Amino acid sequence: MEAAHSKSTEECLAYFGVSETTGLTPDQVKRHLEKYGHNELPAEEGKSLWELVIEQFEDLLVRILLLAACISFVLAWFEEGEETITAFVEPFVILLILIANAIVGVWQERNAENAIEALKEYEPEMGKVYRADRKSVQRIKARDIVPGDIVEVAVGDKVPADIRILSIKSTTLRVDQSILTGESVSVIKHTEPVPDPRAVNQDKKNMLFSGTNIAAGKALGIVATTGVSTEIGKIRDQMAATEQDKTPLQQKLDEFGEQLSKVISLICVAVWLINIGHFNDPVHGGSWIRGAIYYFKIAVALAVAAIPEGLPAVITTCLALGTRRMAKKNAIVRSLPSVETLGCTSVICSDKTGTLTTNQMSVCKMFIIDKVDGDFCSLNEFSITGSTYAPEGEVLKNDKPIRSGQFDGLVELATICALCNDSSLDFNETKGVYEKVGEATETALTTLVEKMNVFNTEVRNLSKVERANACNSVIRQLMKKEFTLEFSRDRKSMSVYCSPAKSSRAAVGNKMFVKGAPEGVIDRCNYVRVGTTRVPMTGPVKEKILSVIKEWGTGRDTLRCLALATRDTPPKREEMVLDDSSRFMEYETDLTFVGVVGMLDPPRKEVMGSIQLCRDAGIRVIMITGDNKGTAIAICRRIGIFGENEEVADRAYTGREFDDLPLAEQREACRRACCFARVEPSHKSKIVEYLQSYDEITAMTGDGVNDAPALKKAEIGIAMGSGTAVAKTASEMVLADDNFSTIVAAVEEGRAIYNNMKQFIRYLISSNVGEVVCIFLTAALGLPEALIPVQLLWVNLVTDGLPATALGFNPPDLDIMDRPPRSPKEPLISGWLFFRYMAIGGYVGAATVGAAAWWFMYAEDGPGVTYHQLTHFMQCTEDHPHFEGLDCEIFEAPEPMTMALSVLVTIEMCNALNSLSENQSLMRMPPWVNIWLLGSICLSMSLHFLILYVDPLPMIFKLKALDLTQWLMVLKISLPVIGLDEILKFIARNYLEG
Ligand SMILES: C/C=C(\C)C(=O)O[C@H]1C(C)=C2[C@H]([C@@H]1OC(=O)CCCCCCC)[C@@](C)(OC(C)=O)C[C@H](OC(=O)CCC)[C@@]1(O)[C@H]2OC(=O)[C@@]1(C)O
Ligand code: ALF
Ligand SMILES: [Mg+2]
Repeated sequence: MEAAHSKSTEECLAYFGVSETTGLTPDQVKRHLEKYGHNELPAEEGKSLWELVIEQFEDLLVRILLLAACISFVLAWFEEGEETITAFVEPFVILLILIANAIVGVWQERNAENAIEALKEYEPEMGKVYRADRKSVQRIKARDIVPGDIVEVAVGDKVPADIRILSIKSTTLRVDQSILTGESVSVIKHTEPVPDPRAVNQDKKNMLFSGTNIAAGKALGIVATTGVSTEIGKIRDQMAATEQDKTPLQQKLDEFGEQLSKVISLICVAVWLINIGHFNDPVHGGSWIRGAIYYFKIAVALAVAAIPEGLPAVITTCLALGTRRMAKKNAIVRSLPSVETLGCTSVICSDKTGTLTTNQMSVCKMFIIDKVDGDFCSLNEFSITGSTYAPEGEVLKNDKPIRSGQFDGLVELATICALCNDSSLDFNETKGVYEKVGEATETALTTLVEKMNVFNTEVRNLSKVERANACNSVIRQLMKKEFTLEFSRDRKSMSVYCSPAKSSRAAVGNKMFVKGAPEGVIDRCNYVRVGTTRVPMTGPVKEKILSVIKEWGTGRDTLRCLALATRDTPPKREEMVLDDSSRFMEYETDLTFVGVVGMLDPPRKEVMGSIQLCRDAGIRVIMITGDNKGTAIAICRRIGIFGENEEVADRAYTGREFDDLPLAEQREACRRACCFARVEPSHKSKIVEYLQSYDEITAMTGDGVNDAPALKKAEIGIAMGSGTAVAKTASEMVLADDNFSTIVAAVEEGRAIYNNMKQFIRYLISSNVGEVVCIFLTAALGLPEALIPVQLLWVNLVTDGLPATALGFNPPDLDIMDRPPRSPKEPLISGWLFFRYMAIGGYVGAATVGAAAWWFMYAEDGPGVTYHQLTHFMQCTEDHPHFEGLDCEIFEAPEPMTMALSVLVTIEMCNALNSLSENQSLMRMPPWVNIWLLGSICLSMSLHFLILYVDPLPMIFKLKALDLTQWLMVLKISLPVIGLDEILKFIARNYLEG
């Protein structure tokens, strides 16, 4: 029964047809269970050991490489016996890496916890229902509960289902709805309808929600909805499925691979319309099976030259290193691809409670009565330092530390805060911090008493355990708490009946201590306390009191104000009915106003500066909280999201106000407003979605269960170290430091990493560009196989795989955080940069094929085969009366292939120096700055010698150890690749933009 909150208790019972006293008949339970199902949250486990492997062979850059891998296995069988020394080497390596990289993508994806499983921890095992089966309450499985069931909940119990409250047995029902609102403050419930059908969870005060727990009291109700039809079920539903998309860099890679799949097929066709003028004369040298060998061996060698293999290993290497760095920075990363993204962040959606604030209620302002003289009334206002529950702070009178014992009004004020209090303070010796025991708004009073110390008790010598309730203990030694009249909705206050320590059972020195809402309490005050004296409550006095209440309860302050009063002449204990709470307000009449305490959940000390750093980095921060709009806007002004005098009429909406807006204006409000309050879990994820509709990478940070739907939907989910398990599992990153400043440092790392990532991406891609131009020449110009795909797999993975990672340690810019966020749709290769790598690509491709022809044309230790008689590389064994030369094995010699590969390696080592910077000369930008790059080139050149020395290495690669003769020509062809790119750099920074 949806919208049961808008209906009466009678209408809800009539909806399911069930008596409140008897409950559902066993037949009704049968029919309802078949209709609504079991009260369960369906578990999810899509990530298996099998499906993850299947996912690996789905990528476009993999299927092409896999397709070429299959072919390679076929074209390796067709081989003679003169060169069978290398039988199946190519099909092995091409499949080895395809598994070596696919086994990595699984190891960094299956290791993830289940947010839903953590969410189901809020599902109670059992539940108490009232069936027609028997009069006594049955304790059944919480899953066997059906809509319409009569359910009883008690204090400490975890709510089993979404319930429309029928009757409250206790005086009040206090409920902790932190999983839906993010606020652990006890919510007072009732059994009256909530007319608004569009009401949010914070408005449904007649509803009990599954997962939430009864903080205090006992009540009966009827089940509205079960399973995923519940509010916690909504949270569950928004955390399933492909929840997360692809990294903006991976989108660029997929864009590259998409065009690559179309151009590779284009080149293979291109080398077909040119090879026509030759079929006019046949040749009994080879049929279709022998004439197609050169057409498919170049089709698979083209993909190897194009696809930048080894890059997933380089990226993974670069990401793993950054994670270790940020872990020292106190940021724990759960998702590697999110590191990259974090940098491109433009908007940061932040939770308020627990994230921006300390989640510890603190009395920051309080005032008593100074002087009352006729129509004049002055107040002694005080301010308190400290943002936690620790007894560590100072009472300030106009920014001056003054003891509270000197003020008699503060003495009795602290007395009420200690006596009229069901909560207490405790020091967790394990965590080493002070924790609360009971209501947070009450522990704030306990902490206040300790801070004040109105009796000047020597507490600097006491331990942290004793310090917790030291000053509070002393106050208990003066007045003995007889009984307490608990809180009630009609009264909006609470009181305690106290008696002087050690006295007769017939004296008359008892007192009462009232605490509650300013409106109700002060109205029941007929007197005013000045220190220890008492004066009657008058007009000007009451106005002066209420004025400061309104100034503290609203505006820049906006604090939860509590009126504190005492009844100096309490009624006789014999004439007071304690079993009836309706008479408690009468007992709290003719009061004496003492003072008012103002409390708040204060922001963390380092938040304001952190947000400013984000603004300087061009990153806006939007608060999305389940708390009220009053405190939300107030905090925003404190931490600098809003100006102290800035108008925010259209820059701050509630979830209710946000839903009233047309869908067009909702989307615009996300770009305008920076504060959203009193929201549901679905609202947070909806705001994130709207921001993502503007092509914006958005970060979400929180600590509660209600944050999880937005933590997942956002690009970067950020959790707090002291946050919930549900929040951590749904986040990509966790702040072990619990500081917002950690996020800023992490973004700085994210930006710095990407710039280095952006470098070797360009470097490896440009490397693969030149390789394709090389293959394009040999297939078109007529030259034999200059480079085989077996060699290229060792170049792009080892030869170029090391300087690539070495470019991951490039020195970041000093203005890395003084520059606005980069565009998500920013191409890595465009403009003049595209012309550079195209010229380099055409250079590298010509430097390899050309060097291969150097062994034939401009040679010295090789044959003098001219350009004309080299095109017919095939017609040498079948054609001699027309073509007379030397040998036929010269075309497949291990010297022109080694000559071309040596050039390729040398250029890349030089191109890596040109990849250290984009538009800066090597003179102004010293290549010896990157120490890790120098040691990488030397290591790369060391393996280039190793593969030419140790005999089992140049065998499978078909290479010959080039002497110091042909090696000198390399420094005349490969070396001047610096100047080519240098000129392009000079023009780019002089005729475009420096
Ligand atoms: C690496 C191998 C190269 C040869 C390749 O095929 O990639 C092309 C192609 C897919 C693009 C091109 C390549 O185009 C060519 O270089 C022409 C090739 C055809 C001539 C045959 C040789 C004689 C990139 C590589 O070339 C530059 C270097 O000039 C740049 C860029 O790529 C990026 O920005 C990388 C994004 C991760 C892309 O234009 C990209 O397509 C677009 O979607 C982008 C935005 O991706
Ligand atoms: F802690 Al919140 F919205 F402020 F979940
Ligand atoms: Mg929170």
